[PDB]
Amino acid sequence: DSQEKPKPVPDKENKKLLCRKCKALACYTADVRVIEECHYTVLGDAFKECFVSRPHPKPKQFSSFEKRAKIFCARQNCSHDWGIHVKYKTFEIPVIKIESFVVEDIATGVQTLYSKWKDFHFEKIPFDPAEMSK
Repeated sequence: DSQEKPKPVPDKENKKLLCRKCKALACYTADVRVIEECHYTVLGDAFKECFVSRPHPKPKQFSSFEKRAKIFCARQNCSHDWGIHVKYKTFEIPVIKIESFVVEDIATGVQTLYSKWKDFHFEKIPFDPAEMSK
């Protein structure tokens, strides 16, 4: 039903991201903001709706941060986990890896999937709480 249409853009110098899973939009670099290059998170319900979070009777795990819930893709695939739900002194947001999704430019369409975070192509940006709420 004429669904093959172009998508809008957030701001200048913006790139789109896909999920290596089924190579489907995951988020946008324009929304992908790192907390002082410590963790990778996105803003907007766009990424909060693209994914999902489940409770489950689980205690906790010993690692950098503390996860009190799991997170998965909202897509049809249920056996496709991206990361988990963690909390930071700053705010409660999920933290994923760099080798979790690909980066497809909207001005090129070239999608790529890194391995290490050291292979970052972004910069440190402060997590605006204004984006969190309405």
